[PDB]
Amino acid sequence: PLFQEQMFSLLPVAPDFPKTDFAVSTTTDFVPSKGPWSTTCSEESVFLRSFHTVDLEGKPIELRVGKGGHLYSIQSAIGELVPPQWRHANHKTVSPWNDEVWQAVAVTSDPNKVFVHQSGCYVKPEEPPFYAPCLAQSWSQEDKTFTMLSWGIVPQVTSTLVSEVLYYTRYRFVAPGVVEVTSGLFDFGKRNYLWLNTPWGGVRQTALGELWIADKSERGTAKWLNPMPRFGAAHDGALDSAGNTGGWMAFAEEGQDPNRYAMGLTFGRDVFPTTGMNSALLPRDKTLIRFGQAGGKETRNYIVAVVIPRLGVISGHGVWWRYYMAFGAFEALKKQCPDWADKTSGGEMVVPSISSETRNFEKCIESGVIPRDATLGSDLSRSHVFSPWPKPEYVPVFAFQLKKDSTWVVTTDPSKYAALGEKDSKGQELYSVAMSFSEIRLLGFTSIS
Repeated sequence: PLFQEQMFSLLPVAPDFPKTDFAVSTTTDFVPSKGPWSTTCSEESVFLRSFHTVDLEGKPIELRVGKGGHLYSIQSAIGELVPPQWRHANHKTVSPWNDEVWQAVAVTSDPNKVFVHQSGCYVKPEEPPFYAPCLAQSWSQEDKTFTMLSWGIVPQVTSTLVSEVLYYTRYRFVAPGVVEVTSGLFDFGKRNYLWLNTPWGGVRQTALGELWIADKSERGTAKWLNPMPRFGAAHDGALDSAGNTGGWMAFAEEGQDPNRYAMGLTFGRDVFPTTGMNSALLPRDKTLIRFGQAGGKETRNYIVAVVIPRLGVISGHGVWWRYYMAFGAFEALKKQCPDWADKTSGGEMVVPSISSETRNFEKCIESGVIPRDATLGSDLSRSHVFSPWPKPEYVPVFAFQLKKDSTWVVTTDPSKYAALGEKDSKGQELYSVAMSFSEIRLLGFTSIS
């Protein structure tokens, strides 16, 4: 009870805004999203919980957060705003709500270039999709705040790396049509993940076909990117630094109605305080924003959007990034995005030095969190003490149900139990958490030495 929420004491305190009067309901009972979709995979496999709220005009809108914490569905007044997850001919792998969705990404290159998603895996057409399971979640109706924890997932079913990134996600409905997303990225491994996406995403093109970038010197205005960029051209007109903008971007309907539907995404003007901050968690120049059309309009249906911040994660450390999303009429979205852009900042997820609640392996069994037949992973013992947040040099204590024999094991070494025994064509060890674990549970953190 108190242990479970102390897991979320790692993310920064939510900024204290004066509350507004509007309704928001939440459900974890799956009903099919209408969203016209291009994948036949079961949305129930990725659905975790929905949010029925309103937009800037008081009109209904539904947000569906995936099992890992990613935003994969927006049902607005004009329709779905997340790309339909389209497969190009015989791509031989399908991307079911694990790529073209609003999610956090951590990219490492220490052993090899291995991505880590908040959502899930690319799978074969006949393969059952896999998604990062929700390790812990919490809802507060009075604060309209959803706080959850998940384990990062390498998007390849089999890879050379087991993801060493935990994702702290929070959704705060702060205004009619303004959602606050605070992403927490913690690296509990020994290598680093310097490249981050806070967030990776984009919108469905047939819904919002206009690409707008806020003007640098006129508050509340944006420039229409009429040379409709293409993601991949990169610096060739499909990239801008945060300091060269007004701190936000907009995806508006194709038309001249000033009150057509639009979606706002803030990223700040790169004025967030950097002195007074660990330097290795600022590996890059400044915040980058890449955008543009990908694939065909009526097929891929994806105007890309990604905020690559100046932040990165290293071993035993964690950073955070708080941004905002707006939904509603373009005119009203343009006048309120500036204030939320000035609130977009970030820093390090500092470990709280205050005391915490503690759990044992035996204490997890008596609480029913893990079954009585569970064993320890030979790296643990009864004297080990589980903690809600990663103190310096702490590693997550996992509870795995292996697909090999349905047995339960509690360990902090997921690299041992998902090892496939196969070899990379070069000569590296292959792993797969999707083909090894039936259930993934997090008991907390502890030190091994």
